[PDB]
Amino acid sequence: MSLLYVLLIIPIIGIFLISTIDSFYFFNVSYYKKIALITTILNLIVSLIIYILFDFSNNQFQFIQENLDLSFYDIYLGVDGVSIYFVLLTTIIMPIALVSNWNSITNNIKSYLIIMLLLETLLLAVFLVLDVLLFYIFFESILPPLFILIGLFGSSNKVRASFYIFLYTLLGSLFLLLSILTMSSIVGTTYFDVLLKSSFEYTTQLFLFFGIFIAFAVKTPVWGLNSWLLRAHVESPLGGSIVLAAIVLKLSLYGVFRLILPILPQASLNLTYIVYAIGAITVLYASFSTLRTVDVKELIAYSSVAHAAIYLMGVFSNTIQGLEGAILLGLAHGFVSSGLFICAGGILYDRTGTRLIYFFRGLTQIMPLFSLFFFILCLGNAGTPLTLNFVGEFMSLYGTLERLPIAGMLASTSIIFSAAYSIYMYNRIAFGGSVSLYFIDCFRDLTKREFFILFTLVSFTVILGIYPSFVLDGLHYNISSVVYGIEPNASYLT
Amino acid sequence: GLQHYKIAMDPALVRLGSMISNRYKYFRWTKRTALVSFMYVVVVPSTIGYLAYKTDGLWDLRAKRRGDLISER
Amino acid sequence: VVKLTYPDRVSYPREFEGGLERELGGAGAVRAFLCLDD
Amino acid sequence: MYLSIIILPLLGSVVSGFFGRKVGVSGAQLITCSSVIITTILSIIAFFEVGFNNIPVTINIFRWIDSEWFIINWGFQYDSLTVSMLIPVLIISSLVHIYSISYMSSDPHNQRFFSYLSLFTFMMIILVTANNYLLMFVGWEGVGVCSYLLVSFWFTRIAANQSSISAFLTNRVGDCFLTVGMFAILWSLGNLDYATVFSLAPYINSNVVIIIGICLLIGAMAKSSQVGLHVWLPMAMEGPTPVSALIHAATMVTAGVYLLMRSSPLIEYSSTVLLLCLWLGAITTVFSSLIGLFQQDIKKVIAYSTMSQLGMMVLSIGLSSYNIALFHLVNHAFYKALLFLGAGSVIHAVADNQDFRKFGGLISYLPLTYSVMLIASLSLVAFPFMTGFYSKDFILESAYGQFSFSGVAVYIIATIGAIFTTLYSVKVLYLTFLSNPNGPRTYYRLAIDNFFSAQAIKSYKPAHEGDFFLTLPLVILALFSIFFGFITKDIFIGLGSNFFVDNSLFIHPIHEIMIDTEFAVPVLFKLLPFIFTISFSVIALTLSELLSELVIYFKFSRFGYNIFGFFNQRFLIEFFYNKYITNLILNLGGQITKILDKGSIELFGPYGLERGLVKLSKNISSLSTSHVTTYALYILVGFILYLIYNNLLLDYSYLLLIIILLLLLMMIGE
Amino acid sequence: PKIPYPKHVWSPAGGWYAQPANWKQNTAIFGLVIFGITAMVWKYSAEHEVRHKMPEPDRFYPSRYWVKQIKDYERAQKEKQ
Amino acid sequence: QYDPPTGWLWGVRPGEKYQNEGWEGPFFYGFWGSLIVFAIAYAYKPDTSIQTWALEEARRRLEAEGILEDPN
Amino acid sequence: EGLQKVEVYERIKSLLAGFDKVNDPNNITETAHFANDLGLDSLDTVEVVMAIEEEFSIEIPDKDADQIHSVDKAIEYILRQPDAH
Amino acid sequence: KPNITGFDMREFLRHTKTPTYDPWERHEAWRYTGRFSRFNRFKGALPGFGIATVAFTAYCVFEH
Amino acid sequence: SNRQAALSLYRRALKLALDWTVHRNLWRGQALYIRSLFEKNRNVTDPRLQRALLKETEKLLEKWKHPDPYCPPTAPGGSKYERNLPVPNLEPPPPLKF
Ligand SMILES: *P(=O)(O)OCC(C)(C)[C@H](O)C(=O)NCCC(=O)NCCSC(=O)CCCCCCCCCCCCC
Ligand SMILES: CCCCCCCCCCCCO[C@@H]1O[C@H](CO)[C@@H](O[C@H]2O[C@H](CO)[C@@H](O)[C@H](O)[C@H]2O)[C@H](O)[C@H]1O
Ligand SMILES: CCCCCCCCCCCCO[C@@H]1O[C@H](CO)[C@@H](O[C@H]2O[C@H](CO)[C@@H](O)[C@H](O)[C@H]2O)[C@H](O)[C@H]1O
Ligand SMILES: CCCCCCCCCCCCO[C@@H]1O[C@H](CO)[C@@H](O[C@H]2O[C@H](CO)[C@@H](O)[C@H](O)[C@H]2O)[C@H](O)[C@H]1O
Ligand SMILES: CCCCCCCCCCCCO[C@@H]1O[C@H](CO)[C@@H](O[C@H]2O[C@H](CO)[C@@H](O)[C@H](O)[C@H]2O)[C@H](O)[C@H]1O
Repeated sequence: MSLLYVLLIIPIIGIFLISTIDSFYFFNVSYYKKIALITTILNLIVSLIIYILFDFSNNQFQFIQENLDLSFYDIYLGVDGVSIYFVLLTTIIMPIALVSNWNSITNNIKSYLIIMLLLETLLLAVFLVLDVLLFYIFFESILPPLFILIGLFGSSNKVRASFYIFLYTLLGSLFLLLSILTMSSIVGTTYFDVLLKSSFEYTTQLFLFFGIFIAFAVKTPVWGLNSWLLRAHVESPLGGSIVLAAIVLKLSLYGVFRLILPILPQASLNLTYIVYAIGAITVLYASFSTLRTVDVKELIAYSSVAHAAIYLMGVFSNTIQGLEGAILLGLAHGFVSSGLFICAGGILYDRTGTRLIYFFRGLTQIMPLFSLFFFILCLGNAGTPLTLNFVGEFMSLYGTLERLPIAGMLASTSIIFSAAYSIYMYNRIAFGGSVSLYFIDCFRDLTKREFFILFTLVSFTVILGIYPSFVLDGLHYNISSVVYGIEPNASYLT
Repeated sequence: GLQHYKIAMDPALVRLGSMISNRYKYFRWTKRTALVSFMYVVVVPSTIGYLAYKTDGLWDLRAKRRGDLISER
Repeated sequence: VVKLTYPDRVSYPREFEGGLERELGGAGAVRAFLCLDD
Repeated sequence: MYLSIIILPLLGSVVSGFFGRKVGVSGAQLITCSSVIITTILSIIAFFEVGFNNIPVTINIFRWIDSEWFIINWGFQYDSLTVSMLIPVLIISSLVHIYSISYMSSDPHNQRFFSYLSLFTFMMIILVTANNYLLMFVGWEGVGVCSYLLVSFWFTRIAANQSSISAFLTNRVGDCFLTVGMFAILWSLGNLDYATVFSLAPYINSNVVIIIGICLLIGAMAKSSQVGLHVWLPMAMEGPTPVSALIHAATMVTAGVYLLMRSSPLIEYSSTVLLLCLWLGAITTVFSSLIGLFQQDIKKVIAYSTMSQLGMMVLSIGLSSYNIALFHLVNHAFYKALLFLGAGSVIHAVADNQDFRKFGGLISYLPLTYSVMLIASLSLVAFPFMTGFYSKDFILESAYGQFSFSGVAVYIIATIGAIFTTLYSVKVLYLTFLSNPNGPRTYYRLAIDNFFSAQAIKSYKPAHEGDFFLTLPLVILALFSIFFGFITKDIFIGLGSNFFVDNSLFIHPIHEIMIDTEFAVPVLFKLLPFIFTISFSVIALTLSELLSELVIYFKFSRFGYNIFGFFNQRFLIEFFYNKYITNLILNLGGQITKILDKGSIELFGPYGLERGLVKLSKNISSLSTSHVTTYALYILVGFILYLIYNNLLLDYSYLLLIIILLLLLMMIGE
Repeated sequence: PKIPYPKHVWSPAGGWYAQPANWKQNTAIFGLVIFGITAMVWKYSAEHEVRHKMPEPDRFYPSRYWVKQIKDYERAQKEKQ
Repeated sequence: QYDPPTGWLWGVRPGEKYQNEGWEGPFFYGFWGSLIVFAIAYAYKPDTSIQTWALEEARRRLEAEGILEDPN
Repeated sequence: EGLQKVEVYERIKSLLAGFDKVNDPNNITETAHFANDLGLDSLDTVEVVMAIEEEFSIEIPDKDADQIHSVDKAIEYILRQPDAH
Repeated sequence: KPNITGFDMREFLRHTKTPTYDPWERHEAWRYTGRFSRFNRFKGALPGFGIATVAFTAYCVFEH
Repeated sequence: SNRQAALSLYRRALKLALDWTVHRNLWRGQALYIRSLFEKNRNVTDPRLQRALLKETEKLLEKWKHPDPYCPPTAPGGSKYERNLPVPNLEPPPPLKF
């Protein structure tokens, strides 16, 4: 078998072992939790093996398997530079997502581990599939496990939060399905190699655009359609929050490099001013209302909306720099949003049972290790240099300015507004006076568990900020394939 | 779930946080809420979108030197 | 009040041999004063 | 060696911050101070290396950002302008470190403080040694993060947390415009390296240079605290005094000036920005000279004095004499640091009181401090033959030396701004040392007079001078404040000096005004600032000492009541910023959250579809009464509607109207 | 007078008045590792600094003694007649 | 009069020791161990980037011009 | 370490001694009363507490200033303040 | 026209002087005497001037 | 009521005098004048006029208020206020595991 199918079977094998260990011993929950964690590490070791062998300048899909047997629906796995880093991000997060929530679950622990081990397979598949209906199949197979993750292990407003995520994601994704079905009808298959050769008529493209963008606008999400995230992320367990922000919010970002940039170019060009108008508005409104949010975990969720808008305008720039910056800002968001969710949902909520910023003040005085990491993750949310978040924003913002200058000029105001809320949240929890008086007893500082996942996430954010060429050298040639345009003296060569 | 440390939960702040959470259940359509909603959701995006269309492809700065014009169109 | 009563320049602009046009970037670059109007 | 100047302050910061427990207060102080002393010595050598020999030094380590047409390296260039900046940056950083051992001795957290000091020095080195605009931006942001960390050092105090928000966010506004300006450079030339941008500058579209120059200038207001974005600099006086001596009055404030001086080979090709630089400079000098004369805090006055000198350098930049602005920049960081370290010394002696209204006498109690601050105040007013004489007085005669309306205008404006500088210099030196004691006897009760019987062993505390780690910096900076201007006047002023002939400071032959400033300017205007300083100083001394009633008459008149409160409240710029910009943004956030996100977006969305559909579904579900007689009638009804539709050839749209009518009829109750 | 503080709080920077009794030994050890680290970056500088103009033979320029580009130049220039 | 250094790292009081919760084994040996082994392997990964390929051709075109000197 | 009773008393004794509205410098003790022992008006005592406020560089709120009607009550208040010089 | 309070600002400024009699006169007399007399405050306002003036005259007499 | 109120206004009007007149000698003459104006009204009894003279004083304290009144350094509004505020809870954390 191939090496991309080993990525999928290992999390499935872990599901089987958790389900059968009680049949060999009444077994401890600690034994269930070591199985799930060792299983996620092995997937991460395979994924690092794949990256060692990967060819950074190859236009053919790699690590494929000769099917040679065709059915109505068949799984085709391959890897290109555009997808390798999304796979790696999924395989670094899932181990931390389990470790972060190691003590906080308490009840239904096997069910919790099985859903995450199942989510890892489904989110890994969505990057590995070489068809657009298979992309849709896994881009939407994650909705039943996430409905039950929030309902079983979520917070107080969990029932409504889980109904919002499922119904919005189901509704938005059913307009994508209509567009995909139309392309398959006109071409006869959704396999990428055959679909990317095909050129659609402008009118077909302009209606295929209306339907892929409606799906992506709901799943980005844009400002007037972001209600599900404000509920889903907050009421979700800590581990579910880490997956939904770092990995699920990136499915729409990676879906533009497949469903829009290569097959609907004329539509993307003539409609970019609509995208940029929306993206600009969701940069401003999201940021203004992130300043006045009183739930800390919902202040981290709102921050994600503003960042997704910068990377959405980057994917619509028709520029090499804004396209690579969009992937860098999505990788950067994956580490930093994970840390800020760990701080809000996994350290404060663990010690106080509250998420209201009214109750927190002067936390640096009694918890100096938490405040150090919390400061670094707030600076990265603010796009400070020396973090990968700055590189992605700069390249995403430059391609936005080069495409349509005015919108990138409004979008550049994210430098003042992301800074505003990030420091304001920081000064109100870590600083802002002496330790609050609402704390009856003293709180312990970071545990060796809390410290080492925060340190690991910060380490990826800073090291990749210094030397982004670790990710940039892989995307160059493959990004080169999604640009639409010619130059008058460089084209049509004889 | 896990026992948390003791917090002097202020009844006033707890009911305020409850108020913010259930607030939508009481939104009405008034002359005022429509005016704010129409401004934010229609007018500002339509103004930003209109300028986006009018200035689209209007300027390019690459390699433009003296004697050349920034304006493409 | 300054715009009403402020001095005129007291010395003629300083004149360069050839306008230094080579040393300032060639014909395609701005140069210094060279036997022009004032 | 060159890359070791960069590395040493960084290592001392890491030991003091992440390993303070192992080294302790003493070990942190020793490693932090010694590393920056060593770096200072290596930098004095590099001045002889690079500048006196005209040998620029280039070192590239690895690439930072690699894309199409974008190649930005972790690379460093040492030229004449780089080593010129490094000397005040590293001399003042070294001395403030040594100073801070005495000033912050009683504070609990010394390792964290000294770590932030070394972190600031590292970032300031990165800002002046970079090859490109994007690595210079790392130092720019880094210095901002370090100023936030040092303004908010005492996090328990809320005032400090407000003032650090001001410093952080008012500098992010400048950062937005530099980011736009660097985008313009990449968009026009393809790379933002200095050699690239300056080699190609003479040929770029003249309007493209306008866009870059304006963006570079707007970013320069925030850091150089020019009038448009200056509100943060006086609030940064919340942090401890040694922070205000290095970061807020001798190094970070100058970065905006360095940005324009470095970008001289580019902004020289746009005279439009040069007028804006010039008028920007003249406004800030009178804007801040007037404010400082009506302040009651000593630190607030010395913070508003710094912004009056930063306005002087920006005036010189727009005057197109960059060597003059660089000369003022280096000379100012010696005597502005002196006045702050001297003010910090009197705050230490008088029980942390910072108000002039409670200081008096003290001249006999703090003799060294008074003389040293007299050293600093004479160069601040540019008394003849002081260090500040050769820098500030050449900016004035160069403004009149450019025989233009704008130049004569700024000469008049700046001369008036100099008058108010002399006024608040007397205020500081008179009310703190020369006036009758205005504070409690505790600062002035000695043991030579017996006020006690059974407690003679302790409890006098009579405003004494500090120890060796405090006085030593003050003596050294005094010697600089007397002689450094003379000893370096040729390196910077010169007449045809070739110190910056590696294109570090490019003046275009069209903008040269040096020869007219030497010969054309009349002796009256050349000498005019001197008479004003000597005349006002004596006038303000009499009105403060001999005739003290007259100022009471002015402030007790309704005219002077408004004029005193207008300048004390800093032109009400803080007032209009909170009320119409800061609070406006917080209302806008609330309206979006309350009326849109939690309002109409849920009403014209999931919540309105929920409550609408549940109402509809209850009505249709109430048609089902389990009566066979009524169900039979329904089948006939649904039969006839099918017969009418497929026999009357009705337009299909007529059907859809029926369904929408029917559905909305079940939407209405009763 | 020193502030009362909680003694269970662990900080990497020491906390409120932290000086160990081994402070001198630890400070000595950190000094050597600083000296060793700064010795590697120096040898990097010597082999990677780039100059487009060499110094004069009799003119004070202490870089002459450790940078390879200059040392290659001055040794080559020390071969004539 | 500096105070003794204090505090409980990981919240472990001066009496007892850190108790291994369970995650520590795999996370230190497997998660981090894989990254060091990935880091050492990445050094010997051959460079298949487009630029190392494009620089060498670009030099051979500019060497055919006075812009870049050729070793031949 | 902090303020002592003898130190605060010597300073307030010299404060009231230099005030011409006290009936006699002799009968100013630690337990002296402003109204009758020292014979001070309702406004002279307000001036007195202002002088005490100046001496120790502290602030006396209106709630606390009304309580200060004797020397001993003043001595206690200054020692109840960890902010006096 | 006059306010109910006896406050007049013209009369207020008239009393902005050193009063002839003051109940607090002796409590404040230390701030204008001794180290704080007019001469003592400005005795050393120019620290090095006296030493420098005579020293500079010694250098100034170089004709002989 | 109506007494500590008039004594608060007496202390307040003496602080506003020292705030505008920085020199203590000069404020001393001003201080004797404001006393004379309180001592001129020590026989007002009826509350109709008693409270009018407090209401009109409060106007003159606002009319002549200082833009930056003096605050002692450790006082609220002062420079060293809340500078190294101690933790309000020095007891070790209760023994809970997270
Ligand atoms: P003792 O108990 O004997 O007396 C205390 C008082 C006076 C409170 C008595 O109890 C009493 O008689 N109460 C009645 C109070 C009353 O109605 N009148 C007393 C005077 S109140 C007042 O304000 C008088 C006028 C003062 C005007 C000057 C003050 C304001 C000046 C402006 C500000 C300062 C200059 C810038
Ligand atoms: C398409 C459908 C949606 C798919 C979404 C993914 C759902 C995944 C669910 C995981 C499988 C069910 O998980 C199952 O939970 C039940 C809880 O009653 C456990 O069952 C046991 O739980 C605990 C274990 O101590 C016992 O107290 C309880 O008495 C017993 O029933 C099973 O051992 C576990 O395997
Ligand atoms: C960095 C982000 C922003 C970059 C994108 C914005 C660039 C803005 C460029 C503005 C100038 C564009 O190009 C400019 O257009 C104006 C008209 O508007 C024209 O301006 C022209 O006006 C008159 C006629 O009225 C002409 O006689 C004159 O020669 C010229 O000044 C020129 O064509 C050019 O000077
Ligand atoms: C673009 C427009 C929108 C796209 C589609 C999105 C539609 C989302 C609609 C979801 C509506 C909410 O769905 C409904 O929420 C209520 C909560 O109020 C839930 O009700 C539940 O929560 C309440 C909260 O008090 C509890 O008493 C109890 O757990 C249960 O009754 C319902 O079980 C759920 O069906
Ligand atoms: C950025 C915006 C994106 C929007 C995307 C599409 C969102 C869904 C569109 C339709 C939403 C439903 O819209 C909603 O429908 C129901 C109809 O019963 C109404 O709901 C309400 O009607 C009236 C208020 O007018 C109430 O008295 C009644 O109790 C309630 O049913 C609301 O008047 C309407 O706001």
